[PDB]
Order: sequence, then C-alpha cells, then structure tokens
Amino acid sequence: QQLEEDLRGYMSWITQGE
Amino acid sequence: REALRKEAERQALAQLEKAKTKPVAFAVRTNVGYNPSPGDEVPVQGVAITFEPKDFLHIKEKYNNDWWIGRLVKEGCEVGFIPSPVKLDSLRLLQEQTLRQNRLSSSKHGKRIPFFKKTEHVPPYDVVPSMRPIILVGPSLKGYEVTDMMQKALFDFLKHRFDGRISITRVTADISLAKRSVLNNPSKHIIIERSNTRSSLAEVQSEIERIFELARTLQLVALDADTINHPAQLSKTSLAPIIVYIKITSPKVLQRLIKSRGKSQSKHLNVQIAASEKLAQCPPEMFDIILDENQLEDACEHLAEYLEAYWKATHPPSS
Repeated sequence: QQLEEDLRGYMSWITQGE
Repeated sequence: REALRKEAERQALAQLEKAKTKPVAFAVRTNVGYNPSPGDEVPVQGVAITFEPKDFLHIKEKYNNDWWIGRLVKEGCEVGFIPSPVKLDSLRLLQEQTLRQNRLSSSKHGKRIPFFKKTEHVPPYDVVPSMRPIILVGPSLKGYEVTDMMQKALFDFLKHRFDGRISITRVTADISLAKRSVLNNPSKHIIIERSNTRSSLAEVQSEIERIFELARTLQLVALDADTINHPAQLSKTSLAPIIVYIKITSPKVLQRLIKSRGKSQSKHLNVQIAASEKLAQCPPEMFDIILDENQLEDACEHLAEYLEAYWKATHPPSS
C-alpha cells in the first residue's frame, strides 16, 4: 500500500516538473 | 577618569543604535566560538555577541581595528560587538599564555605535532554570501529525468511562492571547484593532471562572485547547480549553501519511477540507484532540510516553512 501511494505521489510530482 | 570612559561608551552605544538599520556589509561563517568576558574591553560593557563554531554573523560595519558591529543570524538576535580577527587572535594568544601560567608543573608534555605534517591555517571567520544559496540534491543524479523534473517542480514552486523575495539562477561553472583554500591562493594549488573537468578556475571565480552579488541585498538565492549531487562537494567551499535533500526513502519506488521514463532512462538505472544510496548513507547533519514527503504540495510546504524561518532570521524587524 505504501509503494502504491509513493508511486502515485511521485509520478504526479514528476509531471508537474514538465 | 571614569567620566571620559562613561562618555566614549556613549559614542559606541550611539554607533550601535545607528547600525541597527544599516545594510549588511558582509557575512561570515565562524570557524571558532567566542565567549565574551569583561576583560575583553568590549566598547559597550555587556554587549559583545556570544557565538559558536559554524555560526553565521551579519556584519553592519567594522567599528575599529578590534571590533565589528553585527548580529548572529538567528531570530531574536540583535546587533552587538563582534571581535575582529585581530582581536580574536590577541585573545587567543592571551588565553594560551594564561593556560601556561595556570599549569601545574606536575603536568607532562603534550602529544606532539607529528613530524613534517602540513596544516592549512584556518582563519577565525570565512566570508560567505549574506544569504545562503539554496541547492537541491537528490533523489538521484542530476542530468537524468526523474531528478531534473522533480527538482524543476520545486524551483517552479519557489519562483511563485517567494516572488518578490527570491532569485533563481543556473550556475554555469562547476562550483565544487571553489575550495576556500584554492580561491584564497590559486597559484598555490596548481596541479598538472589529466581530468574531465569542464570549468576553469577563472570561470569558477566569476561564478562565485556572481552568487555573492545576488545575495547582497538579502533576497533568497536559489541555484540550479548541475554538478552538485552530494553535500560533500560543497562543504570545503565558502558558499555555505542551504542543502535541500529530496529523499525517496524506498529504492524500489525510485526504480519504478526511473522505469516510468522509458528505456532511454532505465538503461541508466544502476548509476542513478547508486547515487540515491550514497545520499541515503550520508549523516543527516550534512543536509539543512530533508524532504521525504511523497506529495509535491507537502514537500513544498515544508521547504517554504523552512525558508520563511530563514527569512525571519535574516530580516529582523529592527533592520
């Protein structure tokens, strides 16, 4: 469950850096 | 006798008042601590600043050969008298002589300087930018997409969040070369070798000057320094950065993020994982702030809070 949440949060963070 | 000295103490207290509102002339980071005492002949009795090694001082003026006027860079701290390097040296010397005086002849010799050992002299103060430049490290290596994008998101956030109070600039020289001892005597450090260095020391020196100048009016300064992936790269410079560590605690998460970028990034998985591990091995005190939050908004809020506290420490209301 933490992996999944980390992935979702960090993937969003990456997109915002586009 | 004691009326002349009540008077010249009134001149000094007047100068101290006036210094509250002067601009910061320059800043230092100390290499020594100082505990004042009455015999130090402070120009106003009881108003010397106490400090520890590695503290930051903002200097308003050099009052005389023995004393500066300034403040510790800390909330609630006001201007006071700070001993000049000359004064610190004279007090240090008196402290060694007084030690010898108080020594017990039952004492034996000290542990010897081992023969031929070369030591660089460390001055009591190093001049540092008046605002510590903010440098981001992690989650992995710069120049790859996971790190570059995550870092970009944070500086984009800072640009708006501290608009009117911040400068964000790209550094064009490899600032890890800016070792205090090398910049202070460049001709003493000429090494003939084969290396992949991309910056000249002249270029590095221009960049350091540019950074100091950005900080002189006490705006926040953030640097996109692409050569800096680890705080040890700057610890022997006189930049005194605020090191912000973006920390992905789980390397399994980092691996999946790198893979999300596609084969052209994940073919470099190993180098990026190794860099992330190195940061995670670092004693935490080599970072000023650790952002281990998995949401951008949350990491941002934490960094902004830190930077608001740093703003308060650098901009007292009496300024």
